Amino acid sequence: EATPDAAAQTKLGITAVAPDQAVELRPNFGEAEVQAVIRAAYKQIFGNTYILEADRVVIAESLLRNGSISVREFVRLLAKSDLYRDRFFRTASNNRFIELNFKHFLGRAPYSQAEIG
Amino acid sequence: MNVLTTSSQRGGKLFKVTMTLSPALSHHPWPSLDTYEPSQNSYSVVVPLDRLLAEMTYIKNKGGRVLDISPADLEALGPPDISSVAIPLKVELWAKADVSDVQAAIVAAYKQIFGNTYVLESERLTSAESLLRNGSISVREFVRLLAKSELYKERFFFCTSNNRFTELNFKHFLGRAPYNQSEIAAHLDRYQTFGYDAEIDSYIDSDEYIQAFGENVVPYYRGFKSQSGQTVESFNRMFKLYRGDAGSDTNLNLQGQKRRVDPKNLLRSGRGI
Ligand SMILES: *[C@H](C)[C@H]1/C(=C/c2[nH]c(/C=C3N=C(/C=C4\NC(=O)C(CC)=C4C)C(C)=C\3CCC(=O)O)c(CCC(=O)O)c2C)NC(=O)[C@@H]1C
Ligand SMILES: *[C@H](C)[C@H]1/C(=C/c2[nH]c(/C=C3N=C(/C=C4\NC(=O)C(CC)=C4C)C(C)=C\3CCC(=O)O)c(CCC(=O)O)c2C)NC(=O)[C@@H]1C
Ligand SMILES: *[C@H](C)[C@H]1/C(=C/c2[nH]c(/C=C3N=C(/C=C4\NC(=O)C(CC)=C4C)C(C)=C\3CCC(=O)O)c(CCC(=O)O)c2C)NC(=O)[C@@H]1C
Repeated sequence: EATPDAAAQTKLGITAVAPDQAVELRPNFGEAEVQAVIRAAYKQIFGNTYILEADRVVIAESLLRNGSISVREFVRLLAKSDLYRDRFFRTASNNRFIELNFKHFLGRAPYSQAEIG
Repeated sequence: MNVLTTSSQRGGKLFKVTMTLSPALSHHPWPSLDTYEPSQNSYSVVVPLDRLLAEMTYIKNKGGRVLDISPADLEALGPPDISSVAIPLKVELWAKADVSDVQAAIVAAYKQIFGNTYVLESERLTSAESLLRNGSISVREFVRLLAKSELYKERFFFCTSNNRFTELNFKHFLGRAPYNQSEIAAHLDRYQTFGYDAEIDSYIDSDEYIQAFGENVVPYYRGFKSQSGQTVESFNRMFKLYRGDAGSDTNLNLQGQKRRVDPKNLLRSGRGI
Protein backbone atom coordinates (compact mmCIF):
# COMPACT_ATOMS: atom_id res chain seq x y z
CA GLU A 1 0.00 0.00 0.00
CA ALA A 2 1.73 3.07 -1.32
CA THR A 3 1.32 6.69 -0.39
CA PRO A 4 2.79 9.62 -2.31
CA ASP A 5 5.05 11.55 0.00
CA ALA A 6 2.86 14.41 1.24
CA ALA A 7 -0.20 12.21 1.19
CA ALA A 8 -0.51 12.66 4.91
CA GLN A 9 -0.49 16.39 4.42
CA THR A 10 -3.05 16.31 1.55
CA LYS A 11 -5.38 14.41 3.81
CA LEU A 12 -6.06 16.77 6.70
CA GLY A 13 -5.64 19.65 4.28
CA ILE A 14 -2.65 20.87 6.23
CA THR A 15 -0.78 20.93 2.95
CA ALA A 16 -0.51 24.72 2.86
CA VAL A 17 0.41 25.31 6.46
CA ALA A 18 2.35 22.19 7.34
CA PRO A 19 5.83 23.44 6.53
CA ASP A 20 4.82 27.10 6.63
CA GLN A 21 6.58 29.93 4.83
CA ALA A 22 7.96 32.65 7.08
CA VAL A 23 7.68 36.31 6.06
CA GLU A 24 10.50 38.57 7.28
CA LEU A 25 10.68 42.36 7.08
CA ARG A 26 14.07 43.26 5.72
CA PRO A 27 16.18 46.46 5.80
CA ASN A 28 15.49 49.24 3.31
CA PHE A 29 12.26 47.43 2.59
CA GLY A 30 10.40 48.35 -0.55
CA GLU A 31 6.83 49.59 -0.57
CA ALA A 32 5.53 46.30 -1.92
CA GLU A 33 7.55 44.24 0.53
CA VAL A 34 5.99 45.99 3.55
CA GLN A 35 2.52 45.60 2.03
CA ALA A 36 3.14 41.85 2.03
CA VAL A 37 4.11 41.62 5.68
CA ILE A 38 1.05 43.61 6.61
CA ARG A 39 -1.08 41.28 4.46
CA ALA A 40 0.47 38.28 6.23
CA ALA A 41 0.19 39.65 9.72
CA TYR A 42 -3.46 40.46 9.43
CA LYS A 43 -4.10 36.97 8.15
CA GLN A 44 -2.27 35.22 10.98
CA ILE A 45 -2.63 37.63 13.87
CA PHE A 46 -6.17 38.57 13.19
CA GLY A 47 -8.00 35.39 12.62
CA ASN A 48 -8.39 34.32 9.03
CA THR A 49 -11.44 36.58 9.37
CA TYR A 50 -12.06 39.37 6.85
CA ILE A 51 -10.55 42.78 7.51
CA LEU A 52 -12.66 45.37 5.67
CA GLU A 53 -11.28 48.81 4.71
CA ALA A 54 -12.73 50.32 7.92
CA ASP A 55 -11.16 47.57 10.01
CA ARG A 56 -7.55 48.32 9.04
CA VAL A 57 -5.36 50.10 11.62
CA VAL A 58 -3.75 53.08 9.90
CA ILE A 59 -1.53 54.38 12.69
CA ALA A 60 0.10 51.08 13.58
CA GLU A 61 1.09 50.25 10.03
CA SER A 62 2.36 53.75 9.40
CA LEU A 63 4.82 53.22 12.23
CA LEU A 64 5.82 49.90 10.69
CA ARG A 65 6.91 51.84 7.66
CA ASN A 66 9.88 54.01 8.60
CA GLY A 67 10.93 51.39 11.10
CA SER A 68 9.70 53.23 14.18
CA ILE A 69 8.35 49.91 15.46
CA SER A 70 9.46 46.36 14.60
CA VAL A 71 7.08 43.65 13.41
CA ARG A 72 7.00 42.18 16.89
CA GLU A 73 5.81 45.59 18.09
CA PHE A 74 3.45 45.76 15.16
CA VAL A 75 1.87 42.53 16.25
CA ARG A 76 1.48 43.79 19.77
CA LEU A 77 -0.35 46.87 18.50
CA LEU A 78 -2.65 44.68 16.44
CA ALA A 79 -3.37 42.45 19.38
CA LYS A 80 -4.45 45.38 21.52
CA SER A 81 -7.12 46.65 19.17
CA ASP A 82 -10.74 47.38 19.51
CA LEU A 83 -10.77 45.05 16.53
CA TYR A 84 -8.89 42.20 18.16
CA ARG A 85 -10.93 42.62 21.37
CA ASP A 86 -14.22 42.87 19.51
CA ARG A 87 -13.56 39.55 17.80
CA PHE A 88 -11.87 37.00 20.06
CA PHE A 89 -12.05 38.35 23.64
CA ARG A 90 -15.28 40.29 24.15
CA THR A 91 -17.52 37.45 22.96
CA ALA A 92 -15.35 34.57 24.12
CA SER A 93 -14.87 32.86 27.44
CA ASN A 94 -11.41 33.04 28.91
CA ASN A 95 -10.78 29.45 27.91
CA ARG A 96 -11.67 30.10 24.30
CA PHE A 97 -9.71 33.36 24.32
CA ILE A 98 -6.50 31.91 25.76
CA GLU A 99 -6.70 28.97 23.33
CA LEU A 100 -7.16 31.44 20.41
CA ASN A 101 -4.20 33.57 21.57
CA PHE A 102 -2.06 30.44 21.34
CA LYS A 103 -2.27 29.85 17.56
CA HIS A 104 -2.37 33.45 16.38
CA PHE A 105 0.57 34.54 18.58
CA LEU A 106 2.37 31.16 18.30
CA GLY A 107 1.34 28.47 15.78
CA ARG A 108 1.18 25.75 18.46
CA ALA A 109 -1.93 24.91 20.47
CA PRO A 110 -1.78 24.82 24.33
CA TYR A 111 0.18 21.81 25.48
CA SER A 112 -1.46 21.44 28.90
CA GLN A 113 -4.16 22.56 31.36
CA ALA A 114 -1.52 24.34 33.42
CA GLU A 115 -0.71 26.72 30.60
CA ILE A 116 -4.36 27.68 30.47
CA GLY A 117 -4.46 28.31 34.18
CA MET B 1 17.01 56.91 16.01
CA ASN B 2 14.06 59.31 16.06
CA VAL B 3 11.22 58.37 18.41
CA LEU B 4 7.77 59.41 17.19
CA THR B 5 5.74 59.45 20.43
CA THR B 6 6.94 60.54 23.89
CA SER B 7 4.24 58.55 25.71
CA SER B 8 2.12 55.38 25.21
CA GLN B 9 -1.66 55.62 24.71
CA ARG B 10 -1.98 54.48 28.31
CA GLY B 11 0.02 57.05 30.26
CA GLY B 12 3.63 55.82 30.44
CA LYS B 13 7.01 57.44 29.86
CA LEU B 14 8.63 55.66 26.92
CA PHE B 15 12.37 54.93 27.17
CA LYS B 16 14.64 54.25 24.17
CA VAL B 17 16.89 51.23 24.83
CA THR B 18 19.96 50.41 22.75
CA MET B 19 21.49 46.97 22.80
CA THR B 20 24.00 44.92 20.88
CA LEU B 21 21.85 42.33 19.17
CA SER B 22 22.72 38.62 19.45
CA PRO B 23 21.78 35.68 17.14
CA ALA B 24 19.42 34.37 19.81
CA LEU B 25 17.65 37.71 20.12
CA SER B 26 16.80 37.91 16.41
CA HIS B 27 17.78 35.49 13.63
CA HIS B 28 16.94 35.04 9.94
CA PRO B 29 14.43 32.25 9.14
CA TRP B 30 17.12 30.57 7.04
CA PRO B 31 18.86 27.16 7.00
CA SER B 32 22.38 27.10 8.57
CA LEU B 33 23.73 28.94 11.65
CA ASP B 34 21.44 31.74 12.82
CA THR B 35 22.63 35.25 11.94
CA TYR B 36 21.26 38.62 13.07
CA GLU B 37 20.87 41.15 10.25
CA PRO B 38 24.28 42.93 10.10
CA SER B 39 22.66 46.33 9.76
CA GLN B 40 21.06 45.92 13.20
CA ASN B 41 24.22 45.15 15.19
CA SER B 42 23.05 47.96 17.49
CA TYR B 43 19.29 47.60 17.80
CA SER B 44 17.09 50.26 19.41
CA VAL B 45 13.61 49.84 20.95
CA VAL B 46 11.24 52.28 22.66
CA VAL B 47 9.48 50.56 25.56
CA PRO B 48 6.96 51.92 28.13
CA LEU B 49 8.25 52.16 31.70
CA ASP B 50 6.22 49.09 32.71
CA ARG B 51 7.81 46.65 30.24
CA LEU B 52 11.29 48.13 30.64
CA LEU B 53 12.36 45.80 33.43
CA ALA B 54 11.26 42.67 31.62
CA GLU B 55 12.66 43.84 28.31
CA MET B 56 16.10 44.53 29.74
CA THR B 57 16.36 41.29 31.72
CA TYR B 58 15.55 39.25 28.63
CA ILE B 59 18.12 41.06 26.53
CA LYS B 60 20.78 40.47 29.14
CA ASN B 61 19.86 36.82 29.74
CA LYS B 62 20.60 36.22 26.11
CA GLY B 63 24.03 37.38 25.02
CA GLY B 64 22.65 40.90 24.52
CA ARG B 65 24.20 43.76 26.43
CA VAL B 66 22.78 47.22 26.96
CA LEU B 67 24.60 50.06 25.22
CA ASP B 68 22.49 52.77 26.80
CA ILE B 69 19.05 53.74 28.06
CA SER B 70 17.63 57.19 27.50
CA PRO B 71 14.27 58.84 28.20
CA ALA B 72 12.30 59.31 25.01
CA ASP B 73 11.61 62.97 25.87
CA LEU B 74 15.30 63.98 25.77
CA GLU B 75 15.61 61.86 22.67
CA ALA B 76 13.37 63.12 19.87
CA LEU B 77 14.44 66.63 20.67
CA GLY B 78 15.51 69.12 18.03
CA PRO B 79 19.23 69.16 17.13
CA PRO B 80 20.60 72.16 19.06
CA ASP B 81 19.95 75.57 17.49
CA ILE B 82 23.09 76.89 15.78
CA SER B 83 21.70 80.47 15.78
CA SER B 84 24.35 81.93 18.15
CA VAL B 85 27.26 79.94 16.65
CA ALA B 86 26.32 80.33 12.96
CA ILE B 87 27.70 83.84 13.29
CA PRO B 88 29.83 83.74 16.46
CA LEU B 89 29.92 87.53 17.11
CA LYS B 90 33.65 88.15 17.79
CA VAL B 91 35.37 90.49 20.26
CA GLU B 92 38.33 92.74 19.49
CA LEU B 93 40.41 94.25 22.27
CA TRP B 94 41.68 97.53 20.83
CA ALA B 95 44.76 99.18 22.29
CA LYS B 96 43.71 101.98 24.69
CA ALA B 97 40.59 99.98 25.50
CA ASP B 98 38.47 101.75 28.10
CA VAL B 99 37.48 99.94 31.31
CA SER B 100 34.22 98.41 30.01
CA ASP B 101 35.68 97.01 26.76
CA VAL B 102 38.35 95.13 28.69
CA GLN B 103 35.62 93.69 30.92
CA ALA B 104 33.61 92.45 27.94
CA ALA B 105 36.62 90.63 26.49
CA ILE B 106 37.38 88.98 29.81
CA VAL B 107 33.82 87.71 30.13
CA ALA B 108 33.73 86.47 26.54
CA ALA B 109 37.08 84.70 27.00
CA TYR B 110 35.90 82.84 30.11
CA LYS B 111 32.75 81.86 28.24
CA GLN B 112 34.54 80.38 25.20
CA ILE B 113 37.62 79.06 26.99
CA PHE B 114 35.73 77.28 29.76
CA GLY B 115 32.52 76.37 27.92
CA ASN B 116 29.25 77.46 29.47
CA THR B 117 30.94 76.16 32.65
CA TYR B 118 30.59 78.72 35.43
CA VAL B 119 33.62 80.34 36.99
CA LEU B 120 33.11 81.48 40.57
CA GLU B 121 34.46 84.70 42.11
CA SER B 122 37.25 82.78 43.89
CA GLU B 123 38.06 80.80 40.74
CA ARG B 124 38.46 83.98 38.66
CA LEU B 125 42.02 85.19 38.06
CA THR B 126 42.79 88.74 39.20
CA SER B 127 46.49 88.58 38.24
CA ALA B 128 45.87 87.62 34.60
CA GLU B 129 43.05 90.15 34.34
CA SER B 130 45.34 92.72 35.95
CA LEU B 131 47.88 92.35 33.20
CA LEU B 132 45.29 92.90 30.44
CA ARG B 133 44.19 96.58 30.59
CA ASN B 134 47.56 98.02 31.53
CA GLY B 135 48.88 96.39 28.39
CA SER B 136 51.61 93.78 28.58
CA ILE B 137 49.45 90.79 27.74
CA SER B 138 47.73 90.00 24.45
CA VAL B 139 44.26 88.49 24.40
CA ARG B 140 46.10 85.51 22.88
CA GLU B 141 48.44 85.41 25.85
CA PHE B 142 45.62 85.66 28.39
CA VAL B 143 44.02 82.67 26.63
CA ARG B 144 47.27 80.72 27.09
CA LEU B 145 47.25 81.62 30.81
CA LEU B 146 43.71 80.35 31.21
CA ALA B 147 44.55 76.96 29.63
CA LYS B 148 47.68 76.76 31.79
CA SER B 149 45.61 77.58 34.90
CA GLU B 150 44.64 74.77 37.28
CA LEU B 151 40.97 75.71 36.88
CA TYR B 152 41.24 74.49 33.26
CA LYS B 153 43.22 71.39 34.20
CA GLU B 154 40.81 70.39 36.98
CA ARG B 155 37.74 70.53 34.76
CA PHE B 156 38.94 69.34 31.38
CA PHE B 157 42.24 67.58 31.66
CA PHE B 158 42.44 65.92 35.11
CA CYS B 159 38.98 64.18 35.05
CA THR B 160 38.54 62.99 31.42
CA SER B 161 40.86 61.05 29.07
CA ASN B 162 43.61 62.73 27.00
CA ASN B 163 41.57 61.55 24.01
CA ARG B 164 38.64 63.62 25.31
CA PHE B 165 40.86 66.50 26.46
CA THR B 166 42.20 66.96 22.92
CA GLU B 167 38.83 67.58 21.29
CA LEU B 168 37.73 69.46 24.37
CA ASN B 169 40.80 71.62 23.68
CA PHE B 170 40.15 71.91 19.96
CA LYS B 171 36.69 73.35 20.55
CA HIS B 172 37.74 75.87 23.19
CA PHE B 173 40.87 77.16 21.44
CA LEU B 174 39.55 76.75 17.91
CA GLY B 175 35.88 76.82 17.06
CA ARG B 176 36.55 73.77 14.89
CA ALA B 177 35.99 70.21 16.01
CA PRO B 178 38.87 67.72 15.40
CA TYR B 179 39.24 66.32 11.91
CA ASN B 180 40.86 62.88 11.54
CA GLN B 181 42.43 60.32 13.86
CA SER B 182 45.87 61.79 13.13
CA GLU B 183 45.28 65.06 14.99
CA ILE B 184 44.27 63.10 18.09
CA ALA B 185 47.39 60.90 17.80
CA ALA B 186 49.79 63.81 17.30
CA HIS B 187 48.57 65.67 20.38
CA LEU B 188 48.77 62.55 22.52
CA ASP B 189 52.44 62.01 21.58
CA ARG B 190 53.22 65.69 22.16
CA TYR B 191 51.76 65.39 25.66
CA GLN B 192 53.86 62.32 26.57
CA THR B 193 57.27 63.87 25.92
CA PHE B 194 56.77 67.64 26.10
CA GLY B 195 54.03 67.53 28.78
CA TYR B 196 50.88 69.57 29.39
CA ASP B 197 52.29 73.04 28.80
CA ALA B 198 53.71 72.22 25.36
CA GLU B 199 50.43 70.73 24.19
CA ILE B 200 48.48 73.82 25.29
CA ASP B 201 51.13 75.95 23.57
CA SER B 202 50.69 74.04 20.29
CA TYR B 203 47.06 75.14 19.73
CA ILE B 204 47.67 78.84 20.34
CA ASP B 205 50.93 78.67 18.39
CA SER B 206 49.30 76.83 15.47
CA ASP B 207 48.71 78.98 12.38
CA GLU B 208 45.00 78.09 12.31
CA TYR B 209 44.75 80.03 15.56
CA ILE B 210 46.85 82.81 14.02
CA GLN B 211 44.92 82.96 10.76
CA ALA B 212 41.64 83.46 12.62
CA PHE B 213 41.54 85.67 15.72
CA GLY B 214 45.33 85.64 15.58
CA GLU B 215 46.05 88.30 18.20
CA ASN B 216 43.76 90.48 20.32
CA VAL B 217 40.60 88.66 19.20
CA VAL B 218 38.79 86.42 21.66
CA PRO B 219 38.40 82.95 20.03
CA TYR B 220 34.98 82.30 18.45
CA TYR B 221 33.32 79.22 16.95
CA ARG B 222 34.69 78.64 13.43
CA GLY B 223 32.94 75.22 13.26
CA PHE B 224 29.27 75.22 12.15
CA LYS B 225 30.38 77.23 9.10
CA SER B 226 32.57 76.04 6.19
CA GLN B 227 36.31 76.06 6.83
CA SER B 228 39.31 75.30 4.61
CA GLY B 229 40.69 71.74 4.79
CA GLN B 230 37.82 70.66 7.08
CA THR B 231 36.33 67.18 6.55
CA VAL B 232 32.57 67.33 5.95
CA GLU B 233 32.00 65.00 8.92
CA SER B 234 33.79 67.46 11.23
CA PHE B 235 30.69 69.64 10.77
CA ASN B 236 28.52 66.79 12.10
CA ARG B 237 31.02 66.23 14.95
CA MET B 238 30.51 69.90 15.91
CA PHE B 239 26.89 69.10 16.64
CA LYS B 240 28.01 66.33 18.96
CA LEU B 241 30.69 68.47 20.66
CA TYR B 242 28.35 71.43 21.07
CA ARG B 243 24.97 70.71 22.60
CA GLY B 244 22.75 73.75 22.69
CA ASP B 245 23.22 76.98 24.58
CA ALA B 246 23.22 76.39 28.27
CA GLY B 247 24.98 73.11 27.67
CA SER B 248 28.50 72.90 29.07
CA ASP B 249 31.61 70.81 29.51
CA THR B 250 31.20 69.69 33.08
CA ASN B 251 33.28 67.41 35.21
CA LEU B 252 30.48 67.91 37.75
CA ASN B 253 27.75 65.80 36.13
CA LEU B 254 27.46 62.04 36.62
CA GLN B 255 30.32 60.34 34.74
CA GLY B 256 30.98 63.92 33.72
CA GLN B 257 33.80 63.65 31.27
CA LYS B 258 33.13 61.27 28.38
CA ARG B 259 33.76 61.42 24.64
CA ARG B 260 31.27 63.33 22.52
CA VAL B 261 32.98 62.10 19.34
CA ASP B 262 33.14 58.29 19.03
CA PRO B 263 36.62 57.03 17.96
CA LYS B 264 35.09 55.26 14.94
CA ASN B 265 33.57 58.49 13.59
CA LEU B 266 37.05 60.07 13.61
CA LEU B 267 38.40 57.07 11.67
CA ARG B 268 35.84 57.62 8.88
CA SER B 269 37.07 61.14 8.04
CA GLY B 270 40.61 59.80 7.60
CA ARG B 271 42.88 56.86 8.41
CA GLY B 272 46.59 56.17 7.85
CA ILE B 273 48.75 56.36 11.01
C1 LIG C 1 -21.68 35.42 -1.91
C2 LIG C 1 -21.69 34.85 -3.31
C3 LIG C 1 -22.52 34.58 -0.99
C4 LIG C 1 -22.19 34.67 0.45
C5 LIG C 1 -20.97 34.58 0.99
C6 LIG C 1 -20.60 35.00 2.25
N1 LIG C 1 -19.45 34.67 2.91
C7 LIG C 1 -19.43 35.29 4.13
C8 LIG C 1 -18.45 35.19 5.07
C9 LIG C 1 -17.30 34.46 4.95
N2 LIG C 1 -16.96 33.81 3.81
C10 LIG C 1 -15.77 33.22 4.06
C11 LIG C 1 -15.15 32.48 3.20
C12 LIG C 1 -13.87 32.35 2.87
N3 LIG C 1 -12.67 32.63 3.50
C13 LIG C 1 -11.64 32.22 2.68
O1 LIG C 1 -10.46 32.38 2.85
C14 LIG C 1 -12.30 31.65 1.49
C15 LIG C 1 -11.52 31.18 0.33
C16 LIG C 1 -10.38 30.28 0.74
C17 LIG C 1 -13.61 31.80 1.64
C18 LIG C 1 -14.58 31.48 0.54
C19 LIG C 1 -15.32 33.51 5.40
C20 LIG C 1 -14.12 32.95 6.08
C21 LIG C 1 -16.25 34.31 5.95
C22 LIG C 1 -16.19 34.97 7.28
C23 LIG C 1 -15.67 36.40 7.15
C24 LIG C 1 -15.21 37.00 8.45
O2 LIG C 1 -14.39 36.37 9.09
O3 LIG C 1 -15.70 38.10 8.81
C25 LIG C 1 -20.58 36.02 4.24
C26 LIG C 1 -20.85 36.97 5.34
C27 LIG C 1 -21.41 36.34 6.59
C28 LIG C 1 -21.06 37.22 7.77
O4 LIG C 1 -21.97 37.58 8.54
O5 LIG C 1 -19.87 37.57 7.87
C29 LIG C 1 -21.32 35.88 3.10
C30 LIG C 1 -22.60 36.56 2.78
N4 LIG C 1 -23.34 34.62 1.14
C31 LIG C 1 -24.40 34.93 0.37
O6 LIG C 1 -25.50 35.14 0.78
C32 LIG C 1 -24.01 34.88 -1.07
C33 LIG C 1 -24.80 33.86 -1.84
C1 LIG D 1 35.27 34.20 7.35
C2 LIG D 1 35.77 34.37 5.98
C3 LIG D 1 35.80 35.27 8.26
C4 LIG D 1 34.99 35.40 9.50
C5 LIG D 1 33.65 35.37 9.56
C6 LIG D 1 32.94 35.33 10.73
N1 LIG D 1 31.72 35.90 10.92
C7 LIG D 1 31.34 35.75 12.22
C8 LIG D 1 30.21 36.20 12.73
C9 LIG D 1 29.29 36.88 12.04
N2 LIG D 1 29.40 37.13 10.71
C10 LIG D 1 28.25 37.76 10.34
C11 LIG D 1 27.92 37.98 9.06
C12 LIG D 1 26.74 38.20 8.47
N3 LIG D 1 25.50 38.15 9.04
C13 LIG D 1 24.55 38.41 8.08
O1 LIG D 1 23.36 38.39 8.23
C14 LIG D 1 25.29 38.59 6.81
C15 LIG D 1 24.63 38.63 5.50
C16 LIG D 1 23.27 39.28 5.56
C17 LIG D 1 26.60 38.48 7.08
C18 LIG D 1 27.58 38.54 5.95
C19 LIG D 1 27.45 38.05 11.51
C20 LIG D 1 26.27 38.94 11.62
C21 LIG D 1 28.08 37.48 12.56
C22 LIG D 1 27.78 37.68 14.01
C23 LIG D 1 26.52 36.99 14.49
C24 LIG D 1 26.26 35.67 13.81
O2 LIG D 1 26.89 34.67 14.22
O3 LIG D 1 25.41 35.66 12.88
C25 LIG D 1 32.32 35.05 12.86
C26 LIG D 1 32.23 34.59 14.27
C27 LIG D 1 32.28 35.76 15.23
C28 LIG D 1 31.88 35.38 16.64
O4 LIG D 1 32.73 35.52 17.54
O5 LIG D 1 30.72 34.96 16.82
C29 LIG D 1 33.32 34.77 11.98
C30 LIG D 1 34.57 34.02 12.26
N4 LIG D 1 35.84 35.64 10.53
C31 LIG D 1 36.97 34.94 10.28
O6 LIG D 1 37.70 34.44 11.10
C32 LIG D 1 37.19 34.93 8.79
C33 LIG D 1 38.27 35.85 8.35
C1 LIG E 1 18.25 75.82 41.34
C2 LIG E 1 16.90 76.39 40.98
C3 LIG E 1 18.30 74.30 41.21
C4 LIG E 1 19.66 73.76 40.87
C5 LIG E 1 20.53 74.26 39.94
C6 LIG E 1 21.87 73.86 39.69
N1 LIG E 1 22.48 74.08 38.48
C7 LIG E 1 23.75 73.59 38.50
C8 LIG E 1 24.65 73.64 37.47
C9 LIG E 1 24.45 74.17 36.24
N2 LIG E 1 23.25 74.65 35.84
C10 LIG E 1 23.46 75.24 34.65
C11 LIG E 1 22.59 76.13 34.17
C12 LIG E 1 22.58 76.85 33.08
N3 LIG E 1 23.55 76.88 32.14
C13 LIG E 1 23.30 77.92 31.28
O1 LIG E 1 24.08 78.38 30.48
C14 LIG E 1 21.93 78.38 31.59
C15 LIG E 1 21.19 79.23 30.63
C16 LIG E 1 22.18 80.03 29.80
C17 LIG E 1 21.56 77.79 32.74
C18 LIG E 1 20.30 78.17 33.47
C19 LIG E 1 24.80 74.91 34.16
C20 LIG E 1 25.52 75.42 32.95
C21 LIG E 1 25.39 74.18 35.13
C22 LIG E 1 26.66 73.37 35.02
C23 LIG E 1 27.97 74.06 35.42
C24 LIG E 1 28.30 74.06 36.92
O2 LIG E 1 27.64 73.29 37.68
O3 LIG E 1 29.26 74.81 37.31
C25 LIG E 1 23.98 73.05 39.76
C26 LIG E 1 25.32 72.51 40.19
C27 LIG E 1 25.52 71.04 39.87
C28 LIG E 1 26.60 70.38 40.72
O4 LIG E 1 26.41 69.20 41.10
O5 LIG E 1 27.62 71.04 40.98
C29 LIG E 1 22.84 73.20 40.51
C30 LIG E 1 22.68 72.84 41.96
N4 LIG E 1 19.85 72.61 41.60
C31 LIG E 1 19.10 72.64 42.73
O6 LIG E 1 19.36 72.05 43.77
C32 LIG E 1 17.88 73.48 42.44
C33 LIG E 1 16.62 72.65 42.27
